[PDB]
Amino acid sequence: ELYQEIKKLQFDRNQENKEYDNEQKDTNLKIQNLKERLLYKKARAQLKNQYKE
Amino acid sequence: HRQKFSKEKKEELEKLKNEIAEVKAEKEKKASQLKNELDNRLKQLERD
Repeated sequence: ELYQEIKKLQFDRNQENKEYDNEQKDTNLKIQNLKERLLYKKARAQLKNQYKE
Repeated sequence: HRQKFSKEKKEELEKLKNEIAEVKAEKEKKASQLKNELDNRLKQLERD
């Protein structure tokens, strides 16, 4: 019983590490993309307002 | 790791979304302010 639960536990550890890396990378990418979208919106806002000026 | 990092990044993303919304708001507010500046200049010069 203990060996079988150990095996399942090891596999759970392996998969969960997979998802940890995946979520970490993905959410960093999303933060970067949100920052870039803020950048572009600031760019359009400021340029259009400059041309209003 | 999952919980800490995910909450960190969710809060950062909310920060970014609020910044973007306020940036669009600034776009439109600058539009209005600059149009008002133009109108005030034109009207004062017209009265002159």
